[PDB]
Amino acid sequence: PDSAPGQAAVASAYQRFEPRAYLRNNYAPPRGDLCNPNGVGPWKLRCLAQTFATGEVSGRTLIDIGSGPTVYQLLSACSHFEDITMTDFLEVNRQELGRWLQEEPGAFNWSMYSQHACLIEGKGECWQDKERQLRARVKRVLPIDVHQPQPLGAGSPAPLPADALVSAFCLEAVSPDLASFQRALDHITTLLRPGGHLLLIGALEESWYLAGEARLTVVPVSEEEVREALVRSGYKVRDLRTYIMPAHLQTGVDDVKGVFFAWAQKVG
Amino acid sequence: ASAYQRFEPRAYLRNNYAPPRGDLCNPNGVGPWKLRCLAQTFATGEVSGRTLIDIGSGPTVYQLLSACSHFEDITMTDFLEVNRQELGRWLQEEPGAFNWSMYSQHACLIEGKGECWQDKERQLRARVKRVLPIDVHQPQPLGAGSPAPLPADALVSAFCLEAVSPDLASFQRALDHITTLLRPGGHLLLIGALEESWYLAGEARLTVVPVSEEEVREALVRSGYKVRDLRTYIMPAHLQTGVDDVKGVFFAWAQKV
Ligand SMILES: Nc1ncnc2c1ncn2[C@@H]1O[C@H](CSCC[C@H](N)C(=O)O)[C@@H](O)[C@H]1O
Ligand SMILES: Nc1ncnc2c1ncn2[C@@H]1O[C@H](CSCC[C@H](N)C(=O)O)[C@@H](O)[C@H]1O
Ligand SMILES: Clc1ncnc2[nH]cnc12
Ligand SMILES: Clc1ncnc2[nH]cnc12
Repeated sequence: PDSAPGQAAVASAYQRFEPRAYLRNNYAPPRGDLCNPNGVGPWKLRCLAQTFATGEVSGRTLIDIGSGPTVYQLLSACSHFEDITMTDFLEVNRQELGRWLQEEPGAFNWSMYSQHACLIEGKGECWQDKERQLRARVKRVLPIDVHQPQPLGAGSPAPLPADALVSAFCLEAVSPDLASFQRALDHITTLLRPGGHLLLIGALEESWYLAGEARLTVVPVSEEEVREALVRSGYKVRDLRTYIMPAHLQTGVDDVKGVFFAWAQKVG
Repeated sequence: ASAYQRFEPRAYLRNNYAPPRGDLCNPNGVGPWKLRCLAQTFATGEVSGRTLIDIGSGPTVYQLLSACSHFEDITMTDFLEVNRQELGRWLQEEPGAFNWSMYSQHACLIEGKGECWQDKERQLRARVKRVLPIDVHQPQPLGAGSPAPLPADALVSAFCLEAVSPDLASFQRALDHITTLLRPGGHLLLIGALEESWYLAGEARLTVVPVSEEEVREALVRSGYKVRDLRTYIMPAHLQTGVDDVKGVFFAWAQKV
């Protein structure tokens, strides 16, 4: 059917997206509380760390899809890829990453996440080295639209196809419905080499979330709907985990019921 | 002992616990080595009990980071009032407190239990019951009727004895004095400078008795200890900074018999 209308609503809504409110909502306490191991923050970092610790996810290049203003999702990844591409639809997010990349004071402070990543990776790495290395390995920050058949545009700067994809809380957060979600997943898959890996983190059964003035509409998906899409896009699912959001972390910034983590390998 | 009246805690903290000696990122540095010695020792599970006294804490807390989860009642001590105030500022989260968070983070890193550094600090602050005056040159270092529970199940002392003693014999007596605070069977974790004769703390120029690993060992034996472990870190050139003339650092794990 028609994708333009729904997508247009999505683009319109996001023009009001406030990175600082989003950061506050999802990455400052209580959700940003890395001290409780039962919290969502540690669960996120744990999924990534353990996945990369298998040694099975490696290569030269990685593309992070819909990075927004966050970098936690690359902390464990950055030791396994020489070349990392970050991306976002919104200029204000790309600028936010720009501040962190220049190590400015005004930048969001990710050091708790960096340290925690060092803690659970168990190699006694200090967090300053971790951060220095991610900053070195991020080779570009690009505009992206996952609804386009070529999400990075034509003749993009990105090394293609990539050995690996990371995407956290993007697809479900920018797709009006499941069909759109599936197509988004189809589009980003054209960027991954056959046999490459996709690490997909996202919200389960979420219909809305706030980022300042902007209230955004999210397609609520289930674990089984996420599995089907991955199969439908040509992936073998290696791992699919579910975190049930505790009530004390359900804060009125959204209606998220849980979080999913998928490690999928593109068939070919 | 009057020289210690000019001892500036911030200058000392700058000299030993800020970069380069303060950089914890390089595993071959003295900071990580010290934390490593403490952690490994406690990780054995052979150093346990209810009460612990830290001897000559100065204005530093790193020496108890790994210890605090093994002892519910902790006593910190120093000869100088200014050092006791500097400790108070960190314990009470006051303004101007020295930031020990790098060390707390590194202890959590080394200990490998998944603990966030804030929990670590929280526990340490909670278990430190009291900060007391002390003088190891006195037969009763803590004085007559101290608030400290005695005898302690364990002692810790870092860079104190050799730094307050003019010579080996004074060093030996100082050790005899603090040994009286320790329950028989108790454990002593002693960390200290090797072959050092002076160091600076702002306007203060302190004298140090230069001691060897073999001298340290013999002293512990003379005081009634069985040396369970004794290691040396040789101070690399890049950490020899004009603040002192230290050659190495010794770590000793001893058990009172
Ligand atoms: N059409 C589109 N194509 C690709 N990314 C988009 C998009 N529309 C919005 N986005 C980005 O999708 C993100 C959802 S928030 C996720 C932020 C980050 N990945 C983290 O894990 O929190 C926002 O940064 C938003 O700007
Ligand atoms: N006569 C005495 N008896 C017990 N402690 C003394 C003393 N004279 C000086 N001290 C304290 O011995 C300490 C030596 S340096 C501080 C060592 C600190 N524990 C750390 O590990 O870096 C100083 O705090 C000093 O004030
Ligand atoms: Cl933990 C969580 N829940 C809902 N939305 C999110 N976006 C990023 N993290 C999120
Ligand atoms: Cl590493 C080191 N060297 C000399 N004196 C010291 N006091 C505390 N740490 C010290």
